[PDB]
Amino acid sequence: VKTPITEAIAAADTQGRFLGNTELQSARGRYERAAASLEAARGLTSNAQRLIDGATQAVYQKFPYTTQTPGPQFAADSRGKSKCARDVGHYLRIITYSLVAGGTGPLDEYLIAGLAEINSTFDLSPSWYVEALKHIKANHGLSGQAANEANTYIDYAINALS
Amino acid sequence: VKTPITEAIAAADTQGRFLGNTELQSARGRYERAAASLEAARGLTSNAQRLIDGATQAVYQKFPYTTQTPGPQFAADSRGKSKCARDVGHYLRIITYSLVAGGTGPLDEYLIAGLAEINSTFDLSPSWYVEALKHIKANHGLSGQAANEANTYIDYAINALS
Amino acid sequence: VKTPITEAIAAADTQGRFLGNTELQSARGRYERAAASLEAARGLTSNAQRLIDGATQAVYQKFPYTTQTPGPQFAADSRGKSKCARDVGHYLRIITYSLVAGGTGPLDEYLIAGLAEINSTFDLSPSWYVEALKHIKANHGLSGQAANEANTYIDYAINALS
Amino acid sequence: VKTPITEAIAAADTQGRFLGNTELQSARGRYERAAASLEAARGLTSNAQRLIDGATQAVYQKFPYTTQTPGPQFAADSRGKSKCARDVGHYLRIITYSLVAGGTGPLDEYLIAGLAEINSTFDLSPSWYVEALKHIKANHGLSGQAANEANTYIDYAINALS
Amino acid sequence: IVTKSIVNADAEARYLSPGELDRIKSFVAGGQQRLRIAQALTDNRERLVKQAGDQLFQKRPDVVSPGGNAYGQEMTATCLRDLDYYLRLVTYGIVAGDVTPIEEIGVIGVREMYKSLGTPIEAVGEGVRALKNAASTLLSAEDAAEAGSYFDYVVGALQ
Amino acid sequence: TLDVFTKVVSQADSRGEFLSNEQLDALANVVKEGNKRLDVVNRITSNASAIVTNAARALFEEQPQLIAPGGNAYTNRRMAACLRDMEIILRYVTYAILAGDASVLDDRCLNGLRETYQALGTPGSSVAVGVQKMKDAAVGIANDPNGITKGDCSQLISEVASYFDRAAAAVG
Amino acid sequence: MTLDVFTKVVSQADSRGEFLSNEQLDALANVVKEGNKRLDVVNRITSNASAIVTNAARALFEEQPQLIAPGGNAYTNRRMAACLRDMEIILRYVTYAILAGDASVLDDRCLNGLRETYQALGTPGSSVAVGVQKMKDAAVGIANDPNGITKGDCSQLISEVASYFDRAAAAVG
Amino acid sequence: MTLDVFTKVVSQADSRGEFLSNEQLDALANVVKEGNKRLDVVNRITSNASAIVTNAARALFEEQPQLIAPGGNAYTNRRMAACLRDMEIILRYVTYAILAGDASVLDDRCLNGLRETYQALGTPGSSVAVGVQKMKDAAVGIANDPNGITKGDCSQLISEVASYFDRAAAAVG
Amino acid sequence: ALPLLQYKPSSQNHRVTSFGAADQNEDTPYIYRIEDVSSYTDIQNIIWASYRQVFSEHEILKFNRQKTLESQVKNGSISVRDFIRGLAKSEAFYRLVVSVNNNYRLVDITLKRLLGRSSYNKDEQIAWSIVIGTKGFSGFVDALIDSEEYTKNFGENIVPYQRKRMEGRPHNLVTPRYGEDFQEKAGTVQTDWRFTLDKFYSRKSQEKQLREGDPRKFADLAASVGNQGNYAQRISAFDIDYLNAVPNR
Ligand SMILES: *[C@H](C)[C@H]1/C(=C/c2[nH]c(/C=C3N=C(/C=C4\NC(=O)C(CC)=C4C)C(C)=C\3CCC(=O)O)c(CCC(=O)O)c2C)NC(=O)[C@@H]1C
Ligand SMILES: *[C@H](C)[C@H]1/C(=C/c2[nH]c(/C=C3N=C(/C=C4\NC(=O)C(CC)=C4C)C(C)=C\3CCC(=O)O)c(CCC(=O)O)c2C)NC(=O)[C@@H]1C
Ligand SMILES: CCC1=C(C)/C(=C/C2=NC(=C\c3[nH]c(/C=C4\NC(=O)[C@H](C)[C@H]4CC)c(C)c3CCC(=O)O)/C(CCC(=O)O)=C2C)NC1=O
Ligand SMILES: CCC1=C(C)/C(=C/C2=NC(=C\c3[nH]c(/C=C4\NC(=O)[C@H](C)[C@H]4CC)c(C)c3CCC(=O)O)/C(CCC(=O)O)=C2C)NC1=O
Ligand SMILES: CCC1=C(C)/C(=C/C2=NC(=C\c3[nH]c(/C=C4\NC(=O)[C@H](C)[C@H]4CC)c(C)c3CCC(=O)O)/C(CCC(=O)O)=C2C)NC1=O
Ligand SMILES: CCC1=C(C)/C(=C/C2=NC(=C\c3[nH]c(/C=C4\NC(=O)[C@H](C)[C@H]4CC)c(C)c3CCC(=O)O)/C(CCC(=O)O)=C2C)NC1=O
Ligand SMILES: CCC1=C(C)/C(=C/C2=NC(=C\c3[nH]c(/C=C4\NC(=O)[C@H](C)[C@H]4CC)c(C)c3CCC(=O)O)/C(CCC(=O)O)=C2C)NC1=O
Ligand SMILES: CCC1=C(C)/C(=C/C2=NC(=C\c3[nH]c(/C=C4\NC(=O)[C@H](C)[C@H]4CC)c(C)c3CCC(=O)O)/C(CCC(=O)O)=C2C)NC1=O
Ligand SMILES: CCC1=C(C)/C(=C/C2=NC(=C\c3[nH]c(/C=C4\NC(=O)[C@H](C)[C@H]4CC)c(C)c3CCC(=O)O)/C(CCC(=O)O)=C2C)NC1=O
Ligand SMILES: CCC1=C(C)/C(=C/C2=NC(=C\c3[nH]c(/C=C4\NC(=O)[C@H](C)[C@H]4CC)c(C)c3CCC(=O)O)/C(CCC(=O)O)=C2C)NC1=O
Repeated sequence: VKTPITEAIAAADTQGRFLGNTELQSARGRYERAAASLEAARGLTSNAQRLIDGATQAVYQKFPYTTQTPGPQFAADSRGKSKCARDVGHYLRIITYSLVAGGTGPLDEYLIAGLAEINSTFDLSPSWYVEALKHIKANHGLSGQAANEANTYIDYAINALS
Repeated sequence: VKTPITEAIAAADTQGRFLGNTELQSARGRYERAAASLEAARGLTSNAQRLIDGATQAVYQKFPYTTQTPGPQFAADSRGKSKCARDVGHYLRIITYSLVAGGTGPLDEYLIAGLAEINSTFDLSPSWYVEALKHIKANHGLSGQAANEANTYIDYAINALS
Repeated sequence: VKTPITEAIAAADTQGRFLGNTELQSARGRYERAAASLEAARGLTSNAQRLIDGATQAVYQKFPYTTQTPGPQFAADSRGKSKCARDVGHYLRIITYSLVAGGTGPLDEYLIAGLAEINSTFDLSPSWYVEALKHIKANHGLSGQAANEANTYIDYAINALS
Repeated sequence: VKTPITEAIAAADTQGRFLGNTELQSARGRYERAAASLEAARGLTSNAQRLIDGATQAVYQKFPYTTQTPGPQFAADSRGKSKCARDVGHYLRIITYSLVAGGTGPLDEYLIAGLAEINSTFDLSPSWYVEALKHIKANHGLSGQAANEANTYIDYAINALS
Repeated sequence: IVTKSIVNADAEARYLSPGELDRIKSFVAGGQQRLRIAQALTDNRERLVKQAGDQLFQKRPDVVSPGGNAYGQEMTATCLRDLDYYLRLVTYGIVAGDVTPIEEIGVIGVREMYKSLGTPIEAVGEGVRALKNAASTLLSAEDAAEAGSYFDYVVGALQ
Repeated sequence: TLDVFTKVVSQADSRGEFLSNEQLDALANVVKEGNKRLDVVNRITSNASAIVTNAARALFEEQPQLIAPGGNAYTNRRMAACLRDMEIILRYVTYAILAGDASVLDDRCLNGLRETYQALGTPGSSVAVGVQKMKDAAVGIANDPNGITKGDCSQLISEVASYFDRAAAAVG
Repeated sequence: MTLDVFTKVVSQADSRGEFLSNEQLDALANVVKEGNKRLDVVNRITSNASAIVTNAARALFEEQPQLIAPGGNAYTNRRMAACLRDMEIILRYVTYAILAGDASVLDDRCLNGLRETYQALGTPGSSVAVGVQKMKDAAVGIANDPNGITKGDCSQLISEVASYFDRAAAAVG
Repeated sequence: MTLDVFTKVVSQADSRGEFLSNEQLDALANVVKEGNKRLDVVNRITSNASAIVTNAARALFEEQPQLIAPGGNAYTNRRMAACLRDMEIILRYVTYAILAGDASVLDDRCLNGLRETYQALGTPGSSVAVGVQKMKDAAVGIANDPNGITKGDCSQLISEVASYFDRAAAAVG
Repeated sequence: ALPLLQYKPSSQNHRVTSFGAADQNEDTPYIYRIEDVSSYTDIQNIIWASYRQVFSEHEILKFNRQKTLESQVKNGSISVRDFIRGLAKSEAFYRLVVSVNNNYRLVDITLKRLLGRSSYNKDEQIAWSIVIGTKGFSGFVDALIDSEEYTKNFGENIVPYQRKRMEGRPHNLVTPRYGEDFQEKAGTVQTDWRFTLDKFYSRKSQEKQLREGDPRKFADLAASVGNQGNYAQRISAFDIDYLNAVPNR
């Protein structure tokens, strides 16, 4: 699965050669940034419960019909709202997973793989989840270069949504 | 040709996706490494003429028969010694080329590609060139982390020789 | 493109043989079906203008927020409502096209090919168009076996939507 | 094996999609004619014993040397004439098989597959069997559209013979 | 020939004449042979241009003289490019049947242009005449009459 | 690929006799009962996408660890994997009702499916709890009294459900 | 591409973006009656499909006899069998054209790149269209048959059939 | 072929066969120094990659409105998804060019045979480069804009970021 | 031995995704798969359509068919990817294509038949033409079927076919088994009189028809010589300063 340490391996393995200095250099790059990436993981893990209920009530604001229309898919009764905090709470897990891995791999393999297939069948509009993630990237309270770090992977999930 | 910036491209191009944060990390690594690699290029370029004639007379020491045996291949007369400083002087060029590129690419494409084909036909024993490169890696006078930097690519040419 | 007369050809062409009685039988079936299918084409062409504005105001009922939210995709101002009757009016064209062709070919090539790509980019939820097509299949006023005929292709566009 | 119901399946299976109305239409066509094809099966089954000995003595007329020349390949003695009514009696079986199947499949799989290999080895000239089948298509006594239907498959075996 | 017939019947108040419809029918009937001539001239672009330019420099050495305009490799390359342009316009005119593509792309204001460029007109014209002779030698005989008569329009209109 | 028309040929070829008259009276009922079969298939394929998710509202709600972290339907391509081939059951069951014989069903869903389902690690028995939930919705749609002239489709209803039971037996 | 009479009157009607007019549906209604006659007619071509090809090969080679004589491109035995396979592929796609009712499936297979290979190989291209005309002389002789078919005017249909051979001869010669 | 700023100053230096000069290494030292900015520019483009394409498609089709109207080559739905499946491939390789720092990886994929297919298919070639310019107007607006970032002149990167779009528009038009 | 030179790939149809399965037309080929057996008609169709790609339909014949490899395919002992190697590395295919065509055109004809794509540029045909020469033809056919573009797109058990020819001529039809430069050697354009008429007025015959002498015979030699002369000197004649230009002694 996609990781800068893995991407050095799978490039050098398909050539059948050893680890050159060019694969070695890629590994070194992760460390400079991995020191600031683990700063972004603790910023999201400590503020996790504020961010989930901060998000799942922000999507109810912009889409008020989602709490009103009676459908299995919509979040009309409590069972949808129970599956609301599950789904949005699944996003902050994988975002924090792809932070400490350094690559988009866990985001690529757990979340966005086959997302167009599932949202068409269950009629979950992807405009809902992109509205929650814009709330997360503006309200995580992170600063410095770590604020850039979470901001890529959130925005990477945004582009894969649309 | 093989470069950590190129290796980020050819990995992301065969997948048909954009540049993720994982492709970017390899490029990021090069700048910190590349600051100490260009230190190693000036250390070899300034001491270039001392190192070539330091090497081509060191190989004559360990192999004294190479100046005595009369053959087109051997360096008996002046024409071999003229082609001596050409060949060993070609090595310090490509070593300095692979220093500033950061990868083994120019070393992989100019020097060692098809080297087993050429040394069998012209009967040039590869034990000669590995004896010159051991003289270079011990007598370049480089220090610090830059001394590690030239020491990989010299030793990478050694393993491809044997 | 997909047609029972075409499907007899492309089956017999890839085998490199003539038209057997098996290839021929499919064509024979179309004429009996095609006599009742052209009944369904005149039933939709004559009631075309009632059915479009019957549909594009039925989708505004179940989704009242689509006329209220200001967005390029949303039909808030008159521009969206101008593109409302264009899009829903495009559906009754291709449904009437696939009626007289006998196959799903024109429906497969003009309408549903790459529909998951376009609805993700422009954020057009496919739950909108399936609500208009349920209004069409219940309000075309068609009867008999011709009422079955339009009801397949409408429902075939429904399943390709979700 | 080749059948208009099968040909609808194998076309839709290689695309990986469901049964559209274009595969459905082909099935109906087979069923409708199939009412006149089973008329042709009873016309050949009831007149079966008249048609076999009507045929195997018609081929002896046009080829009188086949009962005279001494060779296993030829029908000189009674053992060839015993294998005469076997072989021509095998033809009316497969013709009646391909009648009720609606396709040329049982004719394609039981009779004509590899017929050029067998007639070259045993030196059975295919001009013999085509002379028997012309006697069958003119003396079955069938009338109407069933007369047309019975003939196609007889004439399809004729073209595969030559 | 359709544009010219339409604008000629446009100047009058009436429709297209039966004579003009016969002209359009005969032009359609000869159009496939004209496409064959265009095929040959397209595929012989290089050697026709080079032979015509070198025939020009054999006839007129004033342009490649050091007082002349086409002195030097770059200037003579632009000379051959001008001959290439005119051969391209000749192929357009052979295909269309009109000379309005030749005219409104390369004839209508060429005298004032080559006056301001310092280039002599007559040497351009002699080069297009060399193109006419070369393409006449390449093609079939009355086919070469067809090609060389459009070349003849270009030659007479340049001077 | 076999049929009702072609399988009564294929055993009749193996015995090498002409087709009997009571086999042709059997096939005459197949042509007579043929129109009903087409109608049943049409309603299944038009409600084909509506069946699969409505089976997926119960295939995952009844065994809820499957979706939950750890189960084999957990991540998103894994979830789209059991909708990619929940419909392939319907893609070949509808081929079986069209052909009228399950010999085209047993080469694709029944042949090597029980081998991959222990090679991958997926629960094989957790498929056939929901293919039964498809059959409960397939014969409900098929038996509808609306928009179709009344006729007896009992043979189709019971041996339509026999194709789902064959589809559940070779997975479980 | 594969087009029809049914699908081509859709495809231009899509390009103008209007509903199908009533006189186009009266045109297609004429076609349904015609189709039954065509199936009976097209079955006669395929049942006499192998009998046409050799009977055309009794004249395709007898009229230009150097072709099978030593030196011609139909001389050796795989070269002779090469021609027969191709000769029937004309009949394989002309019968597809009469079935579809429009020559748009004919022009992708026999008319598209056939005139390019026939100067790349070295075969006489004009010596094909002398015998495809000899196929048409035998094809419309069989289709226009008074035996075993209830008399119905098939002249309107026949004209379409004859032309497909003329399109099959024009793009080779 | 895939080249760089680091590898192209090797490749011409190999063709002349000399050691790398000190002012070439001072040139590359500025490339490493200006290197950090390059990574940032790519990051903002790829994070707003999907937002650029539709916002260019809100003007590529609104300015030439026959293209999606019946008859145009962006009319039907697969066709429409065809000029979003490769509107982004322009962005897929322009971002590869800014990463490598040299347009030699751009000219093998978007500039090599693209002008040949665009007259073989029938698509308007000039109607692409009206909207690739509309991508460049949105790409340098995002890359240039600074939010919560240290401010440094990005003119060298931006002027020659826009040079890659102008090369991407020249070989299509 | 030596790695492949890098060649530029031109933009063609098949480098593109073409999303979806339920959306493509009828005219995409039937993707015959040995895993789908169910009958012998599917078994015979898989063999016959695998001959279709390799021998372009007309040749399959009787003699060309290797009956033992088809004997094996029914058994399932050898994969279809192994089965195309038996047809391609067969001397019934060597006499038909490989001897007859050139190393530069063989790269073009075997990519359309085994990989189902035409070569991008001439540089791709130039690149593999070396791999033919040192490894042999079967060494190169081995390198095509081992290649990762084959296994990703077709796989181990799927007969080849033209990928994504939405608007293109079929590859067995647009390309013969030998081109025009070889046409005199395998074909019979020498003995057919229809072509010698075309040849009679051909520009190449006029170079042959001329007697010994004329410089038009050496006109092809004059284009290959090159070496054009320098122009006259820019410097004006008048300054020359001819009176002081002469050197004494
Ligand atoms: C027949 C009257 C003349 C003739 C035929 C002939 N052709 C070939 C070789 C080829 N024929 C084709 C033709 C087609 N390919 C297509 O895809 C289609 C449409 C579906 C057609 C009609 C092609 C591609 C070839 C090239 C090789 C191939 O078979 O795959 C031969 C063999 C010639 C040779 O092997 O050199 C012959 C004999 N030639 C004649 O002599 C007759 C005048
Ligand atoms: C250029 C068009 C715009 C711009 C850029 C800009 N960047 C910086 C500073 C930094 N940029 C980065 C980026 C990265 N470092 C990494 O390791 C990676 C992963 C490969 C990235 C993406 C960083 C880390 C720095 C400096 C260190 C830090 O931020 O922690 C500056 C100012 C600082 C500098 O010169 O480096 C600027 C100006 N700013 C604009 O306004 C332009 C539009
Ligand atoms: C680990 C990463 C991960 C996530 C996030 C995930 C989400 C996910 N949510 C689903 C359904 C759902 N998702 C929601 C959530 C919502 N719908 C609404 O109305 C609200 C707007 C919104 C929440 C804010 C609801 C209510 C369902 C049930 C819909 C149905 O049953 O049709 C489904 C399909 C059925 C299921 O198994 O429950 C998946 C796969 N799956 C994953 O593997
Ligand atoms: C750009 C990278 C590059 C290198 C380095 C290179 C070397 C190279 N050295 C060669 C020969 C030679 N190489 C040498 C060098 C030596 N022999 C000795 O006796 C000494 C021990 C030793 C020098 C220290 C000599 C003397 C010859 C000539 C031998 C002959 O002619 O047989 C040859 C074969 C003939 C030739 O063209 O001159 C090659 C290809 N070629 C390349 O392209
Ligand atoms: C021939 C078959 C065919 C159809 C049907 C089709 C639809 C289609 N509708 C579109 C946009 C649109 N579609 C709509 C329609 C709607 N949005 C709403 O708010 C309403 C709920 C709904 C109508 C009931 C609107 C308003 C736009 C413009 C949205 C935008 O510009 O972002 C677009 C993207 C931009 C375009 O070219 O105009 C396509 C491709 N394209 C096709 O080729
Ligand atoms: C189910 C379809 C089917 C058919 C029809 C069939 C025919 C068939 N007929 C054969 C021989 C034969 N076929 C004939 C028939 C004839 N020879 C004559 O002289 C007459 C002209 C003509 C009959 C009208 C004879 C006499 C033999 C025996 C020849 C021998 O033993 O050499 C053989 C080879 C030996 C054998 O097993 O008996 C086969 C395979 N096999 C099949 O599987
Ligand atoms: C399609 C219609 C068309 C024509 C005819 C045309 C001519 C043309 N000739 C030019 C120059 C030139 N043209 C010539 C021409 C000649 N040398 C001679 O003595 C001969 C008489 C003549 C060769 C026919 C020369 C020598 C120059 C270079 C003059 C300069 O650079 O100042 C230039 C300026 C440089 C350039 O853009 O190439 C133009 C535009 N352009 C057009 O678009
Ligand atoms: C709810 C239980 C039930 C079913 C299932 C049912 C079906 C049904 N379909 C019928 C007819 C039919 N059904 C079809 C259907 C089709 N033909 C085709 O070729 C198309 C592909 C396909 C539509 C897509 C046709 C063509 C008929 C002809 C008779 C009629 O118009 O009803 C009839 C007429 C009476 C009869 O057959 O005895 C019945 C009974 N009736 C019932 O009571
Ligand atoms: C696909 C399998 C199939 C075939 C082959 C088929 C043919 C077919 N041709 C028919 C009629 C006919 N077919 C012809 C054809 C002709 N008469 C002439 O004298 C002309 C020379 C020739 C046309 C060139 C005619 C005249 C009729 C009269 C009845 C009608 O108009 O359909 C009919 C009417 C119903 C019947 O005969 O029972 C059938 C069945 N039907 C099928 O289901
Ligand atoms: C990596 C380099 C590369 C490119 C660019 C490429 C393009 C490419 N564009 C295609 C089609 C197409 N391309 C378009 C594009 C457009 N329509 C418009 O109105 C716009 C002006 C324009 C896009 C901005 C359309 C509509 C089609 C489908 C045309 C048809 O099917 O008739 C096709 C045929 C179908 C397919 O996508 O496989 C290819 C191969 N292939 C390549 O390998």
